[PDB]
Parts: sequence; structure tokens; C-alpha cells
Amino acid sequence: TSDDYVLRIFAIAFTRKQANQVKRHSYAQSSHIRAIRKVISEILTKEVQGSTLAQLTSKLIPEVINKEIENATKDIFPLQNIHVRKVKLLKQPKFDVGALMALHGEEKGKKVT
Amino acid sequence: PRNTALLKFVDAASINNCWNALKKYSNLHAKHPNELFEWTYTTPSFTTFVNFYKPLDIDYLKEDIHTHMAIFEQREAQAQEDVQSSIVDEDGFTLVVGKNTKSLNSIRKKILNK
Amino acid sequence: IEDISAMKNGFIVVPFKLPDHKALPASLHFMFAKRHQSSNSNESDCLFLVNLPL
Amino acid sequence: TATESYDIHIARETAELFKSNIFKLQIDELLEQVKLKQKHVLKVEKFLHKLYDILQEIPDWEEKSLAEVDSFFKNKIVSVPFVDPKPIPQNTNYKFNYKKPDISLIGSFALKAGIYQPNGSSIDTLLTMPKELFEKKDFLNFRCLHKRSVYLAYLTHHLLILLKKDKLDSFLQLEYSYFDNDPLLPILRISCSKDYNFYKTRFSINLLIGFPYKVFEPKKLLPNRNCIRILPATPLYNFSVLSSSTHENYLKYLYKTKKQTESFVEATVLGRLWLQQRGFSSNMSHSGSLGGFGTFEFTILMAALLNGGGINSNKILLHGFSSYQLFKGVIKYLATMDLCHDGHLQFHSNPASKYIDEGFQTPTLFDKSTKVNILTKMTVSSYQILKEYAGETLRMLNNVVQDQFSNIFLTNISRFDNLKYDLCYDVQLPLGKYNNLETSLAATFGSMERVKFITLENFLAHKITNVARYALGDRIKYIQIEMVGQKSDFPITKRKVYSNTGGNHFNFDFVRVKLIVNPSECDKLVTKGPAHSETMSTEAAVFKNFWGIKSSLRRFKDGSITHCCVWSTSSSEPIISSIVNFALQKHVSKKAQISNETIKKFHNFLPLPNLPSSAKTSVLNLSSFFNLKKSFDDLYKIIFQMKLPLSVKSILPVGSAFRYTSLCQPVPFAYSDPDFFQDVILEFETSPKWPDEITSLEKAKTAFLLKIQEELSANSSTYRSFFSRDESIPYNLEIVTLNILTPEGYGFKFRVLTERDEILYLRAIANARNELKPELEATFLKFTAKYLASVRHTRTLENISHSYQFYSPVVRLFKRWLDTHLLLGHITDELAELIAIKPFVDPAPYFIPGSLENGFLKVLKFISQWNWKDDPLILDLVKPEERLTLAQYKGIQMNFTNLRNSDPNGTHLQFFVASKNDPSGILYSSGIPLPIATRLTALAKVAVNLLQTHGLNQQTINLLFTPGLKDYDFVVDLRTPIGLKSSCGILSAPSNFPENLNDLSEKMDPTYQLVKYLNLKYKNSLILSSRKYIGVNGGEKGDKNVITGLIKPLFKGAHKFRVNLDCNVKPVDDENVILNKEAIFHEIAAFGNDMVINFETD
Repeated sequence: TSDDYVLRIFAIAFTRKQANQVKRHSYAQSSHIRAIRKVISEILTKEVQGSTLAQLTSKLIPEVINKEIENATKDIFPLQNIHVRKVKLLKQPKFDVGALMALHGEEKGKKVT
Repeated sequence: PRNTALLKFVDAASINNCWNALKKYSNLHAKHPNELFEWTYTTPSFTTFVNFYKPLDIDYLKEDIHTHMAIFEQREAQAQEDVQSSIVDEDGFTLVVGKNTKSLNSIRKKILNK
Repeated sequence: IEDISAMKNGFIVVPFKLPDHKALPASLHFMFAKRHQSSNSNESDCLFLVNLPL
Repeated sequence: TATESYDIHIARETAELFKSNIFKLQIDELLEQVKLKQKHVLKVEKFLHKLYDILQEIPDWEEKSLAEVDSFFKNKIVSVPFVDPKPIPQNTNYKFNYKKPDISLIGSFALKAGIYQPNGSSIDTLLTMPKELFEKKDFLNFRCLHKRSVYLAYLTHHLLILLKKDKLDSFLQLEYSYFDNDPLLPILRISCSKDYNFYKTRFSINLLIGFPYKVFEPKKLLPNRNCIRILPATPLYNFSVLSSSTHENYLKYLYKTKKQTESFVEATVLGRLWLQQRGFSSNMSHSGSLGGFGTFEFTILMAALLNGGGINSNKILLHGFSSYQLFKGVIKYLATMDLCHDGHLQFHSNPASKYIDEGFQTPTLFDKSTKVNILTKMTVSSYQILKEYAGETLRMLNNVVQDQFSNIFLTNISRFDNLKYDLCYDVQLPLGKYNNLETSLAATFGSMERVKFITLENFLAHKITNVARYALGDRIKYIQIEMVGQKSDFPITKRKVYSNTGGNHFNFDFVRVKLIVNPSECDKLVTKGPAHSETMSTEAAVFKNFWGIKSSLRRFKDGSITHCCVWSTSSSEPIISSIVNFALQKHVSKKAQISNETIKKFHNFLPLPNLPSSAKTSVLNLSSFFNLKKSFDDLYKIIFQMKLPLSVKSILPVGSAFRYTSLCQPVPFAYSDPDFFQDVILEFETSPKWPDEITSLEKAKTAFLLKIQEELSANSSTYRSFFSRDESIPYNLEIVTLNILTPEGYGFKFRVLTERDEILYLRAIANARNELKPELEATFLKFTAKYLASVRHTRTLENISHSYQFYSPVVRLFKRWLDTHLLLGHITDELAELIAIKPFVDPAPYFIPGSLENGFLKVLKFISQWNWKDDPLILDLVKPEERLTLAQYKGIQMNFTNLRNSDPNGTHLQFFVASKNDPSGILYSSGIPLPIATRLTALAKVAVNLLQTHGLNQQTINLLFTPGLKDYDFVVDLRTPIGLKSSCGILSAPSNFPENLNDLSEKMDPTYQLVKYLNLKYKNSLILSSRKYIGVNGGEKGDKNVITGLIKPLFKGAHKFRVNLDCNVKPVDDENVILNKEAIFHEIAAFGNDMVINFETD
């Protein structure tokens, strides 16, 4: 990430059938599945390197990355369920009280005698 | 034509009379410069400055977006139907039609790029 | 200095006396004018004006 | 084993291939420019030969009484320098001698290393005093020092007799001085006025008095053995007498060194130049000064490191090594190896060197030849800053990206005290008399105190370091004391150094308490101490009798019961200043005066908002920023759960208040601030049916924002919003911005970015003509500079600012620097801020800047010494230890090649500021005149030169901060009819928003759009400047704005009449036309008819 975090993201997807279809299955072939995995990997790495971790969390809040994947891989194959399954940490940066506190939004006591 | 302007007249008699008055004004400046006119500006004031820093008229913007979207969709429909309405040449040649082409201008300018 | 009223190219001199300033030690604004010839339809009987004021 | 060892050595050499090239070039270059002449060598060697004839024809004498010596020295003009305490006949049973001296030469000019210096150098001359003159009990009770003093004085008097015999009094002057600022050891300094006058060679010969080889017991001469009776010892005096006994085996073994290695002379000059550029010399640092490390200590360390240094007696520096390799070896050892708190070194210089890992709170270098400890004169703080600077040199050499040889070897950082260090405090102490000390001092200076801290200068220096370090603790990283007013030169007629400056009869004017501050813990309101138990512990007791009435017993938020001392935070003066005032008032003297007037007036020049508790609000506080973050989060919530026909994607702020770069601290409902409406982008999901026309695209954006405003006014009627136009980018007039007003009193302008703007701009730049290509290139350059690169800059700089909180005041103050100097409106904000951030992120060779004044002085210094024509600004905008590599390095450098082939004279580009978030570097520095860019650099040059010539003071700082008001042609002083200080938010308050947007525009000031429209209508012939922050730059009430003017010489000259001139004209004759100054002046007067007051012209 741009704030030096190392992250691993697992994303899953599902094919769907058109309404006009009468075939009871809509599989995708090998060039299809390979191109699909490629373009979703592209949008994944591109967006996580265009954003920070804070904005990344607020980006995964509305699941607008999956809507982006749909409206980007729309020109390959019809999909019904697209999801990011997993997010795992690998290496954490060095802690900054500044970053954590400026995210979160200096104290005095009561004079014990 | 930067820092210049264009003053259209009504007819030849008007532009001739104005040119005669202008050469007479040049001769008047040559002979006696005191009789010449004074230029007065419509002096911009705080009303003009709050006009410049004033918000936009909501109904004006609304009628603008309505009419321009109407004429713009008219243009876009006309262009796409004209280009993918199977334009044929005079001696039996057919223009190549493709998936979602709405622009003969893009046909010719993409040939210009390539 | 006061006899410059016509250019050799065909331009004329139009001087204007400006309203004075309250703290300045009238002043002259110089404009130029010439008829413009063109075969355009919407450019008939036009005066090409040079050095327009504000 | 051996083969893999040769493999790792050739791996070192392959990694060190190119640096060998560049560094052999650089070292032979600078050694050419520093090397002496053999002619100077031969002149001075014949001079020392004539002096050797004099010193061999001086005669000798025997035992005489001290009273007879006093009679002799009151009969003759020369005064003997008896060091306090004076010798007395009651405790001096003995008498004196003088026999032949053992003569030698010492110094690097005896080590065969002579170099040219601006001020002068030293060729030390050792005169060794005889063992027969030594008694078998002379090291006790200053008696050998009295023998040395009478030896020196009789030698000076007979040298004066022989000199006035040999006529040399016209050219040869004699003085007394101190060898390496040690107050107990006086030496002679013979110099020449203006055949044996060597003035062009600029030397000044030292004559010392020494002791022979193994003359006193190292067992009774070790630092832990006493020498003065009345049990503590005198380690400094013991080291002085022992090294003055064994300078001679030092130079014989170091000639052995020079016979075993080759490039030693050049490597020692590298060390000497390192010391004389970072600020160190050989003089004493225990006396409230800095030094103790010259070429003498250097060559001892050099022999010691060739002798070894490691844990297991290994070899680190080989004799087959070069000047560069000797320098890098000693700097890696000094950077990685601790000597004061961790361990110490040992070597037999007459087996192979060894590290021993016990500490003695003193830098400890051990030679078991005559049992010497070499670095006892350097203090703990001096070795601390030495090892920090060694780590800095390690970083500078470890940079394989940049060429930092300039920042290592061109910068005398001790040119400016307030730029080399961070915090300076002026302390005046009128002590008085040594007998008045018992009432004028808070500590005790008795017999044991005199023994341990023989000089009162040493004692006061050590006690002020102790009290300041124990009061401050972790709130600073380093602590130093400079003593202004110290002189080490006294005439031959006086017994010692005498002065009357500083309110007393001692040799100092005042004290500069100097601080390298820890930035993270500098403004903690509480000073945490020991815990709380049933019995009062030792650390709790020393806390109690150290703090007194300030000490207290407190409970915490967890309830934690510790000893703590809280203060009150002040915006004008810092907590470190308050605590150092308190400590230096209570534990040193009740009459000393302490001030930090430069930091006080800087913090006073920083503006203050009209919010409650702003007087005691700190500089690092972020409360208004946090509140605008909460309000923006609420607006983010509302407009995120808003429903639109297209599902929304991105709501990203790009605002300056979010980038911590705002001038005025943002006050709620302050609607006169130019930074009140901060920009936030709103990106949509991708879609296939975008309009492919740019005007209808921006109209689709206005339709987006129109239904946004409609739904907002329909659901959340407390929110008030309207539409405003954005004309910052030309030829795109339909960019209409949505301004929203929160009920908290904050404003945000919404601008939509999508996938089609840069595509349609690329379509336009492909369709346009070649003559129109640079203008549209500039428009697209400004477009992608404002839209996306600003977002990347905002996010990464927010990360870097939350790493470096101390960037936020200086990047706010830096705008205040050039707002007053008429040069922000011509230059881009990101360009200005990167110039502001560069010395922070690249602190070579400074300290890391932990103070506003230090950072801003670094900034202005870099602008001034920036040879912008030659060297490009490459920045690595990263948190401290994504980093840029060598391929990107050479790519930016080849971009610089295209830059200096496209524009040499600055007529198209001046400042090449580039980082990761711009591969361009040219993307930001357009829209500027070359006279304006060169004027910014030359104004910085005037600032640095005035800093160099007239120190630091209030008048010079006010001259740096005021506008010059000169080198312009015409100046228009304007006025606004209403004051704007309360509405813009500076305290010397608007309640809520009015019910009228025209009244809001009435409060809004039109000066910026007026000046920018004048610049637009006269861009080709005029370059105008003004103020945009009228509430801070409009006097005591804030209604003043000044419009100055510059005319290009191209239109100051006379040119022919054209139809494309774009200027106001007047003719001189039938063909020649010049500008109409009075017409332009009456034009701007009629534009500002109700606002103009004063108007002057040259």
C-alpha cells in the first residue's frame, strides 16, 4: 500500500446466464477465465495503489470496487456475484501516534494530597 | 485580431458619413486639440463586483441544461443513425458499418491518425 | 508632436481627454480606426477599430 | 574461507566501482584546490631553522628562590603566568632550574601534511624540560606547573633579548596563548607583521613546554589517582601532563604509520576538512565550548584503527587503503561504535587493538604504552553530537542515488549558529566577585569542587549542563552550551586572561543555551517522574528537592499515581522556554536573566484565530482541523447515502486545510477567507453512455450537481448550497462549482472528475494546430496539475505531515513570507510548498529541523544558494527510515538534459522541482515571468547575505519580513470600506451566515479577481502583484491592499505599430509607438474609482 502496508486480497466471481438463454448453464472457456482473472487483478492492484489504507477501508465499506469490476469486465462475460473474499495483513509499518490519532480525532489530574 | 473590434454599419451612406466625420476629427486634432471629446467609462463599483462574485440564476441554468440536452441528443441520434444507416456510394460501394460507431467524423479522423 | 494625426499606412489618430485623478500631477488616450474590406456576408461595411478602451 | 573472502571483497569492489571513479575524481580535485606549495614549506622550514639557532644559543641557569624569581620578574617587563591558585613560600619548599631543552616539531606540519588555510594553521614546536630539573616528587600540588611557568617566562625573556639583538622586532611579535584552550597550560605564539616574515604563507608558530619519555609513574598518573591534597582526582590535569610527556613516541610511531601507509597525508586533510566544516577543532570543550578533536586526535585515532578496534582484535583499516577508504573506515567505526556509555578502546602502540564493553560516562581511548586516555577532553554531549554527525555522514555515503559530496564537504555548518542548531537562549549572568560567589551562586564551589572542576568556567558550565539536562530530559535530544565572550589570547604583561565584560571580572559576555529538540515530545504539558510508594525513594527524593514548589502528587485518567509537574501552554512562548527559565532561575542564580526573543517574536508573528482558549493553544494543536474533519465526515455521510441514478464512487478532499497548509486557522462561519471554500472531488462509477462533447459533459456535471442541490435542500434543509463558476482553467467556461455551507460554519466546493475529461482534452490536443499546441499543452498541464496530481499530493503529503507535524507551521509561515513579498500570486502553491518541504525531508547537512525558525532559515538558505540553472530538485517524499531508484534518477536527469537544451536562459523554465507524484517536474512551474522567478531567488539571496552580515536580531528579521516596495515602477494603494479582520478570523466575531447571498458577496473582497483580471488584460506588457490576505496584511484593522507594477523592457523600448500589440498606445512620430502610462493609470483609477486612495510612480 501507499502507507507501506503489505496486504493480500482474495476476490471471487460468478458467471450468470442471460434471460434469452435456454441453455441451462453458462460456462466460460479458458481464455475467458484467464482474461477475467487478469483484469480483476489489474483493477485490484491499481486501486489499492491509488488509495491509502484509510481511504481503502472507506472504499471497501460501500463495495463500490465490485460495482467497478462489473462495469469494467462488462465487455467479457456476464456475471452475477462478484466479491472480495479475504483481506490478510503481511507486514505492518512502524507505529505513528500521529497517524493513528489523526485518524481517531495531553491529560491532567486531580492533585492527590 | 486581439485588442481590436468590429463596428458594423447599416449602409454605405452611414459608413461614408462616419469616415468623413472621422477624418474631420483627425483634422480637428491636427488644428485645435481642445475641442476633442472626453471618454467616460461606465465605472464599475461594488454592485459590479458583487455581480462578478454573485451566484448563478437557477432557472436560467435549468432552461439552459434542458434546451442544450435536447439539441445535443438530437445531434447524437442524427449522427449515429446517419453513420450506421448503411451509407452507400454512387458506384455500388458500401461504407463499413461496425459495432457502436456513431461518428463518420471519427471514421475520417481515425483514418487521418492512421 | 501635436501634428501626428494620420499614418502612412492609412490609419487615423483619435485622442480622448480622460477625467483626471485626485492625486495625479488632461491625459490622452489614443485609438485607431480604419475601414475593413471583406467578401464575407456578415462582414459588410465594417470599421476595424484598434486599441479599444476598457 | 579464503576464496569466499576474496569473493566478498570483489563483491565490495563491484558495488564500489563507480563511487571509486567519482570519489577519486573529487578527492584529487579538492586536494588540488587545498594543497600548499613546497615554496611555503621551504620558507617556513628555514624560518624554524633560524629559530632553532636562537633556541640553541639561549643559555641556562640553576637553583634560585621564588622570591628572587618574583624580584626578577617585577624588575623585567615580562609577567610570569601563575595559574590560580598562586604558589606560596609556605607550601613551596623548593627552588628552580633551567638546562638544555630537547627540541622537536609537532603538528601535521611535522606529520608532513601542510595545507593552505584562510585564517591560519599551527606548526607546533615542542621544547622538552629536563629530567634533572624534575624532582622525584614534582607531580604533586602544582609544583611542576610552577616550574613550567617559570621555564616559559624565562625562555620568553631571553628570546626577547636575542630577538632585539637580531633586529627581528620589526617583523616578529610575541604573545601568550593556550594550547587547545586548556586554562592550566600556557604556550607562546610567535607571529609576524607586514626574508623571515611569512605573511603570505599566513602561519603562526606555537612554542610549547613538554616533558620526556616515561618520566612519571602511570600507576600514580592514571585518572583514578589524586595529585592535589587538602578522595577525588584530577583526570584532565593527569591526561594533560601525561600526553605532554609522550607527544614524542606519538610522532615517532606515527612516522612509523606514515612509513607503513601512503595516502595518509590526504586522508588526514580529509579529516581536518571534515572537522573544520562541521565545526570541531582541537580546543577544550569542557569550558562551555565545542571542540577537542583536531588533526592530533585524528591521527591518534587513525593509528589506533589501523592497529584495530574490534571485539576480537581484527583488522578494520588496512595500510593498503586510500584517502577515501581511510575516511569511510573511521566514519563507519565512529558511527557504529559507542565510547561514552557503552564501552572503551585499548591498544598497545608499543598488542593489537581491543574493545572492552564497560562504560565510564566519558569517551575513553586507551593506549597502554604510557597508559593514556585520549578523549577525556570531549564532553558527553560533544561525543553525542559527534556520533550523531558520524551517523549523518554514514547516511550521506550510503546514499547511492544522490550526489551529496557538496553537502558533505562544501558546507561549513558553523557559519550560522541558529541554522546549525535548533533552539537558542540568551542568558546574562552578573556574577561579580569570586568572594561574592557565595551569595551570587546557588551551588557550592569549595575545595573538593575546585579540585574536581579546577576552572570556575568549567564548574559553571558543568553545573548548567547538569541542571538543564535533568530539568529537560527527553523533551530534547541534545543539549549544548556556547559561551559568548571567551578569549584565549592575553598579552605578556598580564598574569592571565582578564576582562570586565558580562557584569564581572571573568572572560565571558553571556551564555547561549542551545538545544536540539525532540519534535514528538517537545510540547507535553506534564513532566512524568517516579511512581508512588510507601517509602520515599531516592529518585523521588531527588525529584522533590530538584523541583520544590512545582513538585506535586497527582492521579491520572487510569488513576495512575505518580510524581508529575504540569505547566501552562502558551502560544507566544514555549513550555521548554518556561521550564528552562524556571530551572536556570532556581538552581543557578536568582539574578540571571533568560530570554528567547527570536522564538518569542516568531510565535507572535504567527497569527491567532478568534476561538475560545486560542491564547493558550499550542502551535502543534489541530483542533479546528479535527472539527472540519468531523464536519466533512458528516457531509460525506449525507452525500454518500444520497441516492443518484448512477451509483456514486469517490468523495475525496484536496483542500489546503486538510493538507495543513492554510494561512488563517479556519474559524467557523468565517466567510472572508480565500481558503474558506476547500475543494473536494466527486468521482462516479464508470459508464458507457458518457457525452463525447466537453460542453455537454460539463453540463451533465451541472445536472448531477443540480439534482444534488435539489435533493439536499429537500431532505436536509438546514444545509444551504448554491452554484458558482470556476474560470481558473481557460476555454472551459461551463465548469460550474457547487458551494455548500454547513451549519457548523464551513464551506466546501464540489467539482466532479470522471473518465472523459482527459480523453476529450487529448482529442483536442490531437486535433489542434501546431501553433496552438504549446497553449493547449499549458492548459492540459494546469488541468492535470489541479485535478489528479493534486489528489495524489494531498494524500501522500497528509501522510508525511502526520509524520512531520512541524511542517504545518512553517508551510503556513512560508506563505506569509512571500505573501508580504508580492510573489505568491505568480507562482503555484504546490511548487511553493515543495520548496518549503525540501530541507525537512533532506536535512543534509543540517539537523533534522525540529523548529520553525531553523526550518524556515533552511528553506530560505536553499532558495538563496540554489544555483537553479544547474542542479535539479529531486525529492523523495517518504516517511523517515516506495523510494526512487537509479533508473528513475537517470530518467529525470535526461529530462533535465532536454530541459537545458529546450531553455537555457530561463526564458521558458526556471525551477525543476520533481518528486514521485510528478514524472514531469515542468508540470507546475509555468504561468510565471522569469524576472519574477529570478526576483524570488535574489530576494532569498539578499535575506541570506543580510543574515551573514548582521547576525540575527529583530530589525534584520523585520527587514526580511517587510516588503521592499522598491524595484517596481508604479504603486497603487487601495482601500476597502469595511474592516475584515473579524470576518476573516484574526484576533487583535461573526455569529452565523446571513440570509442574503448578495450580502455574502458584499462581505467577500474583489481585490484578487481585480488584480488577476488586470494581469489577464495586460499579460503581454505588464506583470502585476498584490495581496490576497487582506485581513492579515492590511494593518491593525485589515482593510489595506497595495497594487504594485512592473514593465517589461521589451515594451519600455520603442517598437513599430502593429495590429496585435495588446497594450495602450501613444505615437511619437509617423511610425514609432510607445506605451501610454497615464492612460493605463487613469484606466486602473477608473476601475477602482471608489476604492483608490494613494498612487505613486517613478
